[PDB]
Amino acid sequence: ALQTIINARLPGEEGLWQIHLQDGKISAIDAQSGVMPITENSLDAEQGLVIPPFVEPHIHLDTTQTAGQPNWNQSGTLFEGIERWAERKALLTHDDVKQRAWQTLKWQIANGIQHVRTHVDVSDATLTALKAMLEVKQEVAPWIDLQIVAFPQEGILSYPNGEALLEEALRLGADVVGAIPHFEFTREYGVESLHKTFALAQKYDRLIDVHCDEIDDEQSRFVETVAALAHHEGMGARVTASHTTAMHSYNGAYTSRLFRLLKMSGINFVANPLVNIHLQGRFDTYPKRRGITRVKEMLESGINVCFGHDGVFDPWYPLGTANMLQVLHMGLHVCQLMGYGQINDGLNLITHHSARTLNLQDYGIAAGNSANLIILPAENGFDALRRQVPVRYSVRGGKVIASTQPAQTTVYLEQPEAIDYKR
Amino acid sequence: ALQTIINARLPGEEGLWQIHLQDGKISAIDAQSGVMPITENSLDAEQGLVIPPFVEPHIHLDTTQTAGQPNWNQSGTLFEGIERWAERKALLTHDDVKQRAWQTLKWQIANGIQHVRTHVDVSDATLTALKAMLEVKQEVAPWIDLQIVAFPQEGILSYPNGEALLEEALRLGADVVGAIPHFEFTREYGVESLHKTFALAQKYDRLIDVHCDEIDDEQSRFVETVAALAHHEGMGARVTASHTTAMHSYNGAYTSRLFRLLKMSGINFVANPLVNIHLQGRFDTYPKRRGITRVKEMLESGINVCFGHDGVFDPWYPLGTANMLQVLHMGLHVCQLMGYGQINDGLNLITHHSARTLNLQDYGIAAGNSANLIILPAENGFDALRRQVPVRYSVRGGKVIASTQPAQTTVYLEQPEAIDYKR
Ligand SMILES: [Fe+3]
Ligand SMILES: [Fe+3]
Ligand SMILES: [Mg+2]
Ligand SMILES: [Mg+2]
Repeated sequence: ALQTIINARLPGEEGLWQIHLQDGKISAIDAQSGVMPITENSLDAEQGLVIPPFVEPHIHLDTTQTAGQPNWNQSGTLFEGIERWAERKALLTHDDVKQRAWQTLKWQIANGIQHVRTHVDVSDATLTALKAMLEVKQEVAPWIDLQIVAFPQEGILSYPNGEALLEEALRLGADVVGAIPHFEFTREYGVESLHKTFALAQKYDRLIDVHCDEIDDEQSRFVETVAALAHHEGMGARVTASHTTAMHSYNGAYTSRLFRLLKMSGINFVANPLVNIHLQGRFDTYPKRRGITRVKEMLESGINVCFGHDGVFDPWYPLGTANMLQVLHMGLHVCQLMGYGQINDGLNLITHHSARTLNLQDYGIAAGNSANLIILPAENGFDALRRQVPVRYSVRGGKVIASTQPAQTTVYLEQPEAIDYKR
Repeated sequence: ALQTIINARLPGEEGLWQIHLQDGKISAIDAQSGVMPITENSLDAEQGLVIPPFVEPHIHLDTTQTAGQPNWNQSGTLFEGIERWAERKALLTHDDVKQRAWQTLKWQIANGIQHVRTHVDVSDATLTALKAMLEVKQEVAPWIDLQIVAFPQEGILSYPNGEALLEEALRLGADVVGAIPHFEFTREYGVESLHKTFALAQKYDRLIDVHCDEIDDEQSRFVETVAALAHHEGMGARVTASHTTAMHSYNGAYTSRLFRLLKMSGINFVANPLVNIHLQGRFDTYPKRRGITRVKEMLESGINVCFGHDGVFDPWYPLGTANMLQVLHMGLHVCQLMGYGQINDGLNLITHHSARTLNLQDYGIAAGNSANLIILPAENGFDALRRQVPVRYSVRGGKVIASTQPAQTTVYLEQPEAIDYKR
């Protein structure tokens, strides 16, 4: 079994490092003064970057892989997506959900993602997708720690037996309580739904992840209730507000007042760049707003924010290969986090910040932690992002669970020349 | 002792007037048909303007005189002001509060101000500034009638034991119950805080003065709850909404609907021109809004509105000499109350309207009232405002408590010439 990871670069650290492994855990981390020779039981990072696993804090594995079945969304609109999904009703079965979820999960494993939080629609009396996902969670456990959010897609108070179904999902094992206040019939139902969500989270000792203010409505401010209730219960770490795209449209004065509460509350924020740029701003003509939450300001204020892919190859987001560096690339551009350091530190948005969002207790390259880490064939975060590098090796429990042999490009000039896109 | 004030001009009245004094009160007011000779026991207004004392309806004596201690606010922003104030923590003691409050109070006495309403931060378990201010109130009583507002700066529901501390402040003697709904974590806490504020005011029979909607947020409408609760309890006269700067950003239709309630409720409004122009509009780039409440429209509608200085020589407002004519000057310009009559009637904003805001029962040049009055070396309100004249004499209880010998300016042309800035 692997005993050491050598010649590793670490974000924010100078030089090369050696990571000693023992019994599936990291036993020690020592600096090197030069390049170490490879040997049996040693995985050579070859001066590449070693980081804890990529994390997917927000994805919908119950709808993934269905784009084009039976028809494609030609307009690319949310409205048509709903219609196209409805046309696939007959195919939505236990086995179908498991098959599609597993397909995307395999892409995630290949992409060095070892932690995934999937929302699952529980506005379904049969709870078909949930029962399927609970089995998938057990099956994929050796490679990915999957969290399931009981997501009341049609509302808690605005859907028949919505609250009862949400609680049933928790009784069946869902890890996180979801909500969607801006989709409830009224602002009052929205606020009330959050009180019910928090009550359930405290009753069952579960995390919370709200689809919060995902709308270009400057009056959608459910985020303040999410943060206030978290602060009141002293449970910020266990709470997440997903999307908050409405924040992109708030006036600056309210946002400034709100930020004090956001920081004090300690709650987490998830932005989903690929989907947000696609679905937001659809009611604008020109100019058209970007519609992503205030990521840059959150980072400047020390508020934990991270990036999710949200949808993969489905009616609402037709693209994706479940690649976090791709999600990061889009987020850095749309959020204008384009300074060298901002780009280089970008990896935090798809690693450490996301681990905090999932309230992970065993994450990071540190002595005592499980030997879960990935190797990127790049010098630093900037380089990894610029070249959209694959994951050379993914290690879990001290064992390699995925590897990618990089593409080899050659140009035939007066003589053949290898091209690696580095200067 | 003084028996008469002669050769006095009165706002809105033609000619000269004689004000007879007896036992510290105004015994009678008679018109003169010409200039009266001076004599023993007569204070000659010298055809200057005589008015009841200037009033300071909104100031923070607990933070006054601290600008630059230990460091100056270089950016001039609210944010830096908070940081600079926090750096002076070690100096905030009982004696320190009394010393600074007294320094500004002396400037106010010199400026003909005999009525002052100071807010005092009660979001402090030790209530240090409040205990100090209660002593100052007793000490300054011979010269100024000081009202103390128990101001829960950090919120009532959003601060630990906020409500208990607010009530404790009232039990200790605070004259007015304060609140700050737009600073509470949520809109719901904001509305609830007002119900609690009104309940306390009725329980202890105290006045109310809310820091209301002091934010450039078109959705901050706590003023409608303040007015509605006042109307419901039939206590408009005892209620004041300070700032309401958000009203500067409301759409006209809502404002028109709101105004009906504001008038019916009978509540008072305080605008703080010097601070509002400085702190509002800070989240705008260009164009930049003025951010003062709808003073002109309130006056046109018969809604009582007046001006306060708010801050004097502190981290949030670095300037000031506690001069009400200076506050008025700024307000007339920013509110565009620049017509001759609007400027001339401006004195009402710093005298009678402010007296109503403080619910004063002994104010005005009228027989039976205490002999509290000031003399301005000017022909009328317009002249006093244009030339920013000092208070020649301040009389309280029929005794002179302050006097200013005017500056003397001379230009040396072919011959020396006295300049008084009059045409
Ligand atoms: Fe989602
Ligand atoms: Fe104030
Ligand atoms: Mg979605
Ligand atoms: Mg203030």
